[PDB]
Amino acid sequence: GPHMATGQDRVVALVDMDCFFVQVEQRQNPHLRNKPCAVVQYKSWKGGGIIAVSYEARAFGVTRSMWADDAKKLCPDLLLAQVRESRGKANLTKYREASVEVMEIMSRFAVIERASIDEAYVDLTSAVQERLQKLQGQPISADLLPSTYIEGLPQGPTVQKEGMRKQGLFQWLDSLQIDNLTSPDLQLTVGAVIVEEMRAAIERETGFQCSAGISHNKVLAKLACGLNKPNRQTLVSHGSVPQLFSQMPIRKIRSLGGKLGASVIEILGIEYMGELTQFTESQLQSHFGEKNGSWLYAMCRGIEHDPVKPRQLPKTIGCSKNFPGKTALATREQVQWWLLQLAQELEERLTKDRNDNDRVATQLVVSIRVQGDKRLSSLRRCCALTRYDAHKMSHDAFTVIKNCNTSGIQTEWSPPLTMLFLCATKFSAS
DNA sequence: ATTTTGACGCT
DNA sequence: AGCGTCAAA
Ligand SMILES: [Ca+2]
Ligand SMILES: [Mg+2]
Ligand SMILES: [Mg+2]
Repeated sequence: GPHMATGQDRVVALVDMDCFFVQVEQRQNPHLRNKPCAVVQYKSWKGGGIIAVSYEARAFGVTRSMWADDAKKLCPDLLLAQVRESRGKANLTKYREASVEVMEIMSRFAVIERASIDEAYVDLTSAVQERLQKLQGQPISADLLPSTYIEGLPQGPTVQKEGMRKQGLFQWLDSLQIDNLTSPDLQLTVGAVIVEEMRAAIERETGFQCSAGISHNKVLAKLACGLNKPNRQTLVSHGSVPQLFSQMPIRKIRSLGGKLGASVIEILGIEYMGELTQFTESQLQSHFGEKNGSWLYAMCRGIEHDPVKPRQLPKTIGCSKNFPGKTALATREQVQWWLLQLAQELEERLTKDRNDNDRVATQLVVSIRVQGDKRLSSLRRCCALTRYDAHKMSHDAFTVIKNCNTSGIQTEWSPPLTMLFLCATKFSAS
């Protein structure tokens, strides 16, 4: 009752660029705008592997992970943009730089946590308090929320999408108590106003469109973000949680899309997030561990406390290349040449990072996969990273992995290598 | 033969 | 330290 926390203490947004790599290429090449198009890596094997897909192409059934040749079977007029190749490998520099454009715009509004190349969490609690102070009890106009959906509305006693959006928004604003500066629903509504402003700023200053979720924590903000894409934002209030979760597959909640979610479904014999409410905290801890159990018990009630971390920059800088099937590296020379290619890209990115961000990586992580291993990585070794020098880094990586070569022949490498990975970690201020 | 990434938990 | 999990374009 009066002491039961409700996880309504924060306003958190998650902003996620729509079909990000596609928008980067469409900004660059106007011929691709408003077309079924996709971004692809490589080209020789089955036309290349698709990594990003415009919504026009998605209407034909084109998806990520599809080979371009097969996507062309579904969408004959599909246009393609190729990822840059440098030093024999795909190079994602263009997308990292576009990401920096968006992250720097978002950081003007609030502290952000970079969650991936194209998405960031925003802690809007403080910004909401100031905006509420400026508003001075003034009602919030639907005009301030031109692209916002209120999850769960309209409800109760138009057949077009925008009509429904406005109906729900009208119901929500009609119900709001604007005189209580401490109302969680009001705080979320002001948050959504700020996110409308953030998203307009991103589109104005970059050309890129995005979607966003606004809620009281990161998990609900992420889930909300996905409910109305593209180019829209969704507010998930605390009160919307019971109905939303009553038919929400467990796997749709962030961190439950893999084995743990599968085990929750299998062990408990449930399908939807809301069904978790029927278990005690101790029961959930008994099956999934103390930490997971406490997290699940609160999350199924819409409560999560993971903070928006103040971190705009990635914590590691890595380069990697797979060598599938017959291309697996089977000679020492091959392994050293590709280690050099990776190390040269890594050096270029590390030097840029050091100049821009006043930091230096101090550890080099070397990871390989050997042909015949189910795991993504077969082996991981670290060494000191003391100089931004590609030849030294590639030599050091070879030194830490050379004993993995079973082969009795000095010139040959066995078992052949199907993956190489170099990652600079453990940054210190400089 | 999705590939190339990036964060964080466990022991 | 090294491995595993979950997630992104
Ligand atoms: Ca996205
Ligand atoms: Mg996606
Ligand atoms: Mg994303």
